[PDB]
Amino acid sequence: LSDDIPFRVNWPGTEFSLPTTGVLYKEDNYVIMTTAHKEKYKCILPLVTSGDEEEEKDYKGPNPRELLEPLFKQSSCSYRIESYWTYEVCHGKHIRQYHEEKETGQKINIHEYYLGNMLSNEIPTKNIEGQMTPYYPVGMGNGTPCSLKQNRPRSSTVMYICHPESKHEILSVAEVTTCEYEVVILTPLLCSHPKYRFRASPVNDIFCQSLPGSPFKPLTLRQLEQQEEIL
Amino acid sequence: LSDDIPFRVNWPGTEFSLPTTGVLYKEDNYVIMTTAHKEKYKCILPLVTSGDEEEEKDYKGPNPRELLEPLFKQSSCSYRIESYWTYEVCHGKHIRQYHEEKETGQKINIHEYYLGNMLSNEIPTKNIEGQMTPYYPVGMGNGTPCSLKQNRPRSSTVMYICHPESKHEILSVAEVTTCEYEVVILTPLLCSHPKYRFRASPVNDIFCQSLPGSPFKPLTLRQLEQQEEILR
Amino acid sequence: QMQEAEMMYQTGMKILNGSNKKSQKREAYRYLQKAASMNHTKALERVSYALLFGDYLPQNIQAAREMFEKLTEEGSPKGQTALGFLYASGLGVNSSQAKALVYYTFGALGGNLIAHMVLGYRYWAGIGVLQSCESALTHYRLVANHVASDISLTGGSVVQRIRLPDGMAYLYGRGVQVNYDLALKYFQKAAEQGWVDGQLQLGSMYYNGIGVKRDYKQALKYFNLASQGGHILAFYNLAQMHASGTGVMRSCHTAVELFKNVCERGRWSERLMTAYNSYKDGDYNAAVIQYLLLAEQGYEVAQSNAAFILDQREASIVGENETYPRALLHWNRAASQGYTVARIKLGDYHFYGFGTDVDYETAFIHYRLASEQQHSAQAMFNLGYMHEKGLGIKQDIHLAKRFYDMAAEASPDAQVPVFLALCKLGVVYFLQYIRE
Amino acid sequence: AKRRQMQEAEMMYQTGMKILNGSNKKSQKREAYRYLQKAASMNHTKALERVSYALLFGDYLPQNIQAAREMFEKLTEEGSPKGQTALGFLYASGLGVNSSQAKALVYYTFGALGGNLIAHMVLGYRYWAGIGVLQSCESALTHYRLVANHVASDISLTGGSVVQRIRLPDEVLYGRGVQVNYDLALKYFQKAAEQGWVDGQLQLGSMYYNGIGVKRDYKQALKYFNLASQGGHILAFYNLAQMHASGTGVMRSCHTAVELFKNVCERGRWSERLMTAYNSYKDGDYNAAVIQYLLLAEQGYEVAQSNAAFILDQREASIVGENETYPRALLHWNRAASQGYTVARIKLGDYHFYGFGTDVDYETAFIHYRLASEQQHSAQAMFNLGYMHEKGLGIKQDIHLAKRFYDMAAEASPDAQVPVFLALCKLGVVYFLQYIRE
Amino acid sequence: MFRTAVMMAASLALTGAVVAHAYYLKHQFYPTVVYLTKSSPSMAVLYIQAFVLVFLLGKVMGKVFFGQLRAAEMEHLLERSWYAVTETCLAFTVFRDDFSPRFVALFTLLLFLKCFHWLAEDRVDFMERSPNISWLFHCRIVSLMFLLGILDFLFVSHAYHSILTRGASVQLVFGFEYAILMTMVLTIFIKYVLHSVDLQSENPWDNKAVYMLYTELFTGFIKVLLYMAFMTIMIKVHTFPLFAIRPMYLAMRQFKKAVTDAIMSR
Amino acid sequence: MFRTAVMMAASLALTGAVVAHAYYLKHQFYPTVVYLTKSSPSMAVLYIQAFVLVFLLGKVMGKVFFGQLRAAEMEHLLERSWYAVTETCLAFTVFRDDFSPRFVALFTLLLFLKCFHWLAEDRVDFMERSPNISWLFHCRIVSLMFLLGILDFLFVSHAYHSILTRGASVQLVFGFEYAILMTMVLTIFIKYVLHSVDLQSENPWDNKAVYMLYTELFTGFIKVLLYMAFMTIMIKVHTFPLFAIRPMYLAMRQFKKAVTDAIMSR
Ligand SMILES: *[C@@H]1O[C@H](CO)[C@@H](O[C@@H]2O[C@H](CO)[C@@H](O[C@H]3O[C@H](CO[C@H]4O[C@H](CO[C@H]5O[C@H](CO)[C@@H](O)[C@H](O)[C@@H]5O)[C@@H](O)[C@H](O[C@H]5O[C@H](CO)[C@@H](O)[C@H](O)[C@@H]5O)[C@@H]4O)[C@@H](O[C@H]4O[C@H](CO)[C@@H](O)[C@H](O)[C@@H]4O)[C@H](O)[C@@H]3O)[C@H](O)[C@H]2NC(C)=O)[C@H](O)[C@H]1NC(C)=O
Ligand SMILES: *[C@@H]1O[C@H](CO)[C@@H](O)[C@H](O)[C@H]1NC(C)=O
Ligand SMILES: *[C@@H]1O[C@H](CO)[C@@H](O)[C@H](O)[C@H]1NC(C)=O
Ligand SMILES: *[C@@H]1O[C@H](CO)[C@@H](O)[C@H](O)[C@H]1NC(C)=O
Ligand SMILES: *[C@@H]1O[C@H](CO)[C@@H](O)[C@H](O)[C@H]1NC(C)=O
Ligand SMILES: *[C@@H]1O[C@H](CO)[C@@H](O)[C@H](O)[C@H]1NC(C)=O
Ligand SMILES: *[C@@H]1O[C@H](CO)[C@@H](O)[C@H](O)[C@H]1NC(C)=O
Repeated sequence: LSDDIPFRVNWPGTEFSLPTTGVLYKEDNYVIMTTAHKEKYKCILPLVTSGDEEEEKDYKGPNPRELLEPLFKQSSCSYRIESYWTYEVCHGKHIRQYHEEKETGQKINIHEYYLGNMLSNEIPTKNIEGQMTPYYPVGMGNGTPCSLKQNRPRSSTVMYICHPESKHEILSVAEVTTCEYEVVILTPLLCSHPKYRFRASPVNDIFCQSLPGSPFKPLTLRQLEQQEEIL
Repeated sequence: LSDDIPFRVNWPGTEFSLPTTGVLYKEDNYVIMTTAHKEKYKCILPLVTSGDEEEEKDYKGPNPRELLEPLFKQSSCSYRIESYWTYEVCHGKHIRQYHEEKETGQKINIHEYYLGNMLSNEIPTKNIEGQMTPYYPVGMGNGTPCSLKQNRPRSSTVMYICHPESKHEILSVAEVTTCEYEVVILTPLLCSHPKYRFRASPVNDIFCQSLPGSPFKPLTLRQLEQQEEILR
Repeated sequence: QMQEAEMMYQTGMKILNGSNKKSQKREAYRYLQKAASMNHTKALERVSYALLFGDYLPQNIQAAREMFEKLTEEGSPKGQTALGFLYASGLGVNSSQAKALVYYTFGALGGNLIAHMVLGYRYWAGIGVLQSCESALTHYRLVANHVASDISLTGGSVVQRIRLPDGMAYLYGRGVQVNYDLALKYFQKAAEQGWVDGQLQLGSMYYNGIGVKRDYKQALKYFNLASQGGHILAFYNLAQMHASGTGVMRSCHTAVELFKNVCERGRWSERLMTAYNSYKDGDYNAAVIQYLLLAEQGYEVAQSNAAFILDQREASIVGENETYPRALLHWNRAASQGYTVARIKLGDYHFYGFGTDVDYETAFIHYRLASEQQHSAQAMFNLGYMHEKGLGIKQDIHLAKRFYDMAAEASPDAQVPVFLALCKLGVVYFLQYIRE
Repeated sequence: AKRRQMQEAEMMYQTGMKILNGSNKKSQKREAYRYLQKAASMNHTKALERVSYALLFGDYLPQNIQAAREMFEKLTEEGSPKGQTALGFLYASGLGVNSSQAKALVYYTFGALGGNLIAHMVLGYRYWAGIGVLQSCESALTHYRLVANHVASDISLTGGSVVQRIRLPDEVLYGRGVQVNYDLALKYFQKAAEQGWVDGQLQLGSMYYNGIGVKRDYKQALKYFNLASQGGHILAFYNLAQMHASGTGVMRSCHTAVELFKNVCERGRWSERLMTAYNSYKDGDYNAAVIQYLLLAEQGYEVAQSNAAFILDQREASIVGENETYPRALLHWNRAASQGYTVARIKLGDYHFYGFGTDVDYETAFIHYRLASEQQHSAQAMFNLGYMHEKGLGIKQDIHLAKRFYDMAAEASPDAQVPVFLALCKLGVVYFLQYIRE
Repeated sequence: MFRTAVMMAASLALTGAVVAHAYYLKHQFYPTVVYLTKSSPSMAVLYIQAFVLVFLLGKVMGKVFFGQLRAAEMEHLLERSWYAVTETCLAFTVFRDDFSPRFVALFTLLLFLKCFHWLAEDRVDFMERSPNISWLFHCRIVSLMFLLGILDFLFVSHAYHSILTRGASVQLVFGFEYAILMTMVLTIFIKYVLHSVDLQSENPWDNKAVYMLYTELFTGFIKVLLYMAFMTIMIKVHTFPLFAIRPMYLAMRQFKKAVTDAIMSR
Repeated sequence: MFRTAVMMAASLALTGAVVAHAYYLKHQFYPTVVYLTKSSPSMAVLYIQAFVLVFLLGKVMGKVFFGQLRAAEMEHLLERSWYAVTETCLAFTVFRDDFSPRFVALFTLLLFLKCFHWLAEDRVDFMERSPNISWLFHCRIVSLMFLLGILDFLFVSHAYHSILTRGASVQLVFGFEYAILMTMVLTIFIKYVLHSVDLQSENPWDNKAVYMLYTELFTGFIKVLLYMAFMTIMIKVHTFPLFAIRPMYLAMRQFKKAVTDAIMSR
């Protein structure tokens, strides 16, 4: 029932005009209010729609291909630890997965596989954690042959998702078919474009007016706010 | 040797001259010290003497009664509660020892006992809690007769010992003999006179010279210094 | 004329406190209603908080809301809270979260700890507001302080969390709670071997002397009381260490859930039996309403319990076309708090199409989140079947084969279904091999 | 060859440390100590400390102060944080070295800069009781919090293994509901066990021998609950101290902050040394049962201060001179006095009374008994108070206030009735004889 | 009396040894006495010393108040003492008064007083058939019968006032024991009065002796009824005493011998 | 027998009823079978129904392989099955392998194989003195013997691979039992070959008895060696077997009845 709709109550004071842009504010939706210390408040709410995409999405920047160029040139790679295998992922060079077999004392066996090698108006959108978000797909293959596919080189696609606290790490590992896997990578630079930014619903603000004879906002959250400040 | 003499660590740096006033500094009681990060410190120690009293005790202040007259004329006096009794002392006026018995509903009996009324090159000194401190007494007598001694009227001695934070409070009450009493009062005033101030032992400072190639302040202490004040 | 109402309310309170009998409780409730007939506030709210829930008075939702109107016009600190509760989950009234927000915030304005708990929970897990750290943490501390105030004195009554469907985030610290755990389990094993009387041989048990095992489990329950009391004290203390700045560095995301655990145990969590008892003898119309308050407060157990009894369409207030969306809502809330079975229930919700449209991709992602995080063979087998028949994504065999194998060694009881499934898969493969 | 010698020393010390970590046998500990001695022969500083704190305290090696000292100068000129602490301890307690307090303070501070913990605890206590320095809040506050952080951090992981404070001269704002539930459950369990089927004198004969099966796991439950309740209370103290010091909730209050910090520090990890000393006083080895106690007394314990004073009292310890064993016991008696111990104040009075250590002084022993009677209600203190009043020791001889002091000695405790009765009869007899002689 | 002196010397040596052993550990007065009180062998040896001193004092008192025993009431006194000691031990163990150095002496004093009362009763019985008794013995027995009775009454008043000002405790039973002792003292006084009549008349008196015996029997029956009434109040409060039944049986036997004697005389 | 069909129908109805009930409680395939496995009143039904179905399948197989029972081997088969079932239950509880519904099917298959081997031995015993045997019976016997040999070889190969790959487990005893059955089938094959050789010629063969005696002696020696090796293997590892003692006694009796008879004859 639309859990992800945000709200926030503010106290603009006594005299205030309902904004027109964005959401619309009516008058019959008003609510009588009284506090424990006999303060009379008159509060109003908007219609919770937050529909359409009239955010004036103007982007004069180029395509996101140049954004990931420094990652390719840097050649600094991260790793990911799984239950058995170790998926080592690099952008621009290859994607390799291996499992270490530590023999007793002298040698260490290696079981290394090769995922692949690298020698439109509606942007595609994938569902991650139940949420719809755009992503930029890439295509590469020419990996180690698989007997299940009759000596067919593997192919995989790298997924790009933004996160402000990401360090080019791997979120999860999944496969679409035998010898056909998919790698999810969190890059913090791709979302700078408004189209590629994280799909966050804009906040819808509720103002609750304070009529004269009472202060602009109620009296207990004062001492609550100094208390939270000195703790 | 004891738990009286205090010490303080000082870091003057590299250049420092041994003071010839106060404690005495000799060149034999030095220690070369190396800390964890390989800085060298030359720490010199003061001689633990703390002797004599050549503090130039020369003050032209008023008489001892001058600092006591305003307190006696204040007419605002304190109380104290004991296990059974409650000794109320009113400086310059009288001391009342009593206990209020609360009968079941109507009577409130007060068992009053009267402690009295009012109508030298070496200052005498008294020991409290193992520390020897000079005071100012108030001789006083002619209380209520004490029946154990064929009705000799009681006596009481008012003991004055100052304390920088004070509210004219009673620290202790004593019974040196039956029906002869000794009560003490702590006030922040009378030790402006030369002798009745608490005898603080001089703080024997120790200096840790910083040899060349090392900072005048160790790094761990340097960070702990601002750590305390930001956490203050 | 108010003195008579005060006397009646005092008599009802005395009857309720001195006697826990059902008839005495009913008489006290009737006296409280008589006192509230002249609009006396305290007994009015006392009968209000049970009349709506039931198991004390008949459940009259519409009269409850009409009463709550004037209760809130008076300025009752606890009247705002339940009215916002009712308006939140669409209980007998159209649902909208903004008026519920203002009502809840003015209840917490008046000092109601239920309302501070509510504000802290809905700010923490971003429902009705934007997700944040500071506000939820502050509102949670404002209730947890009083929680320990009750725990340190009364002893902190221990309640048994029952489910009707039945950094440093690994343990939120170590040490003291671990040794509480070993102490409790040593006490349990001691009491259990104390009950043993198989080597009696005309003695020991004293020929059905029940008067020794009753005290044994009574002492066990009292030690349980003490041990979980110490557990809660320790957890609040580590929450305050992790909270402000000290011991370990500033860490909101490993402090708020510890605070929430401390508040969750608390004293409000006695309505759990008041609702489970109501459910156990019919009375399915009171279970969802007593559970909804605790599921607005944020209880994972209450969230899953209310959702389970809604999923089987026995709630009578909600329309039968609305029970499925609400149950989906509350199961998703239980999923947000990490309750495993809610994830598989949500996946089936997206799978057979309960409430929401049939969409296999969503079902697959809930099944996968249930699989690799909680290591649950149920949803994982379900997604193995997804690969097996080929819904949503491409069709093959070897994938589903290896997840069936991992289901085989994942849980000891999963020996037989995967075997049947593998037999069916092998039969299909052999028929295809025959067809090839 | 220096690198090869260092590698061999490292291998030998690592083997000894592994033996110590994996084996708790006394012979194994002694063999490991011999190995660490071999490692200290070629100046392995880690092994140097690990064998100096065992050849000075004498816990796993035969004790010898002199060798410990001669290797302590080198452990300090290299700059160890754990050789400056023990050198400061030696200089503070006059142990085999010229006594001095300034040197002790500078060594303790330079142990504090090197990151040592015991130097921080020692400096905190000596800033808190005003020994050797100016009594202060802030300095003791910092040097106590720096160990409080560490101890709370290690307790939040491992739980902080329990230690009970046994007393040689005696044996030889939250948490009410939890404790009342605990001991009420304990009494219910006890009466459950005693009801049984006559768990003691049963039918018996040749005994059933079915096995008790209840004592050991019950004792484990008690001890683990003790550890966890101590943990809960020590984090409670830490939280309350931070609340009192940072100013949040309660405005900065000095005394309570340092007080709860002290009470937090004392229950730390080093306190297993308490058992280490007492198990060496049994078996009859005082010369290592006074050093392991003198150090813990310097740290700030009151149990260690009373035990070190009680060992030094009876002239048992042989390292300290017989010419100084009483003043070096009077120091610890005074220290355990100011920290609130009855027997400490009474024995301080006795020392000033008989003229032990210092000259005879009736007046101040009088004052000490008065303090031990009024502040802490000690029966014996006020008993000897009445005795001093009776024969006019220190002040004028009076015959009535003595009777009052004896009588309320009788009222204050139920164990003083026999000596007070006998002494009161003696009082009456001498009063009657004096009256008859008049 | 060489053996008694040797035993007393050995007991004195033992208590001297224990106090020296105590004083060597704790060199001061108060810890010495408190350790002597606390430790079990020390209180036991002091209990033996107290018992020996009490036995010597009782022998001295018997020598002073009685010129020579008749060698025929020693077994009767021993049996009564054994019964009284058993009753006192049962009362102490039932009241749960615990072993303290304040109530054991009360039981010892009560046993000594009971022995003295039994000796006084035997002396009066012997004097009832004594044809040659000096005035000195008659004047000294009355003095002992009066002083002991006065002391018993004073102790009874002290205990009764303490119990009333405190409440129901074990001292009530001691009060009842002292009341029985006071009744015995009254009976001894009546016996002296009866002997006075026999002493002054050189002719037997049948009616006077019968009346005196009936009055003594009635007084004893009243005392027995009072003791039974006091005993019966211990059931509703506290618990079953499981003691003081042998004296009740003896009291009932005396009451029956009184009723039967009165019936036969009538 | 119609009663057996009625019992099978009742078992099928009971299984269908409990499965339908479990389906009614939990609506999905996975949760409706965990309830079946872990709960007692539903899990107890299934393996009884499995045993009934196994018995029906065995009867059907015997009906196809054998034209009609002679009503003489039924009691012997029942006794052998009772002994083998007791042995299997004892071995099932001795090793502490817990109750798992995956190893019971192997024990049931082993019991079916043992029953088939006993029936084959009884049929060879009858065929020894059978003067009118058609080619169909011989072909069926040969096919059954070949199938049993192939199954025993496959079982032994699996057991040997499990023993060498996993380690010491319960599969070693199963492999030993498979080897014992394989020896019993080699003996039956030798007896059938000797009987066919005698039957092909219209004259008795004196060397046939000697060859049969030598084969019986060799089989008894092999069985004794296998039993001794099994005893040593069970003594060394795991715990005390306390089983396979009656079969060891039977093997020793066969070895004696071979060796002593050969010694007496030769
Ligand atoms: C917890 O708190 C409770 C408070 O309620 C404590 O209760 C105690 O209660 C008892 C009552 O049973 C109190 O005992 C006595 O109380 C009064 C007052 O007596 C006190 O004062 C006596 C005065 O004597 C001297 O007083 C002057 C002081 O300046 C002298 O100058 C003067 O010359 C005089 O000599 C004092 O003598 C006495 O101490 C002892 O002194 C004599 C001499 O040595 C002893 O023999 C006595 O035995 C006595 O113990 C007390 O300090 C008293 O009433 C008096 O006055 C009334 C007036 O009508 C007379 O009728 C009466 O006869 C008597 O003369 C009582 O009779 C009683 O004896 C006791 O004081 C309370 N204790 C405290 C500490 O308050 C309870 O003990 C506490 N529990 C604890 C601490 O564990
Ligand atoms: C007060 O009580 C009366 C009862 O007579 C009721 O009619 C009235 O509505 C109440 N007041 C409010 C504000 O509801
Ligand atoms: C709730 O709101 C809806 C839409 O605004 C309206 O149709 C309905 O009548 C309302 N119900 C109530 C009880 O106010
Ligand atoms: C629920 O509401 C909508 C309105 O048409 C629809 O799905 C259905 O008719 C309603 N359900 C019932 C049971 O009427
Ligand atoms: C340090 O090691 C050397 C190497 O043998 C040794 O000679 C020297 O004595 C050691 N230092 C001291 C102070 O003993
Ligand atoms: C310490 O004192 C003793 C006693 O006089 C003296 O012999 C010794 O030299 C002193 N120590 C130092 C380092 O001077
Ligand atoms: C301690 O003092 C005594 C007192 O004169 C003196 O003999 C010496 O300095 C010390 N005693 C001994 C035995 O050395």
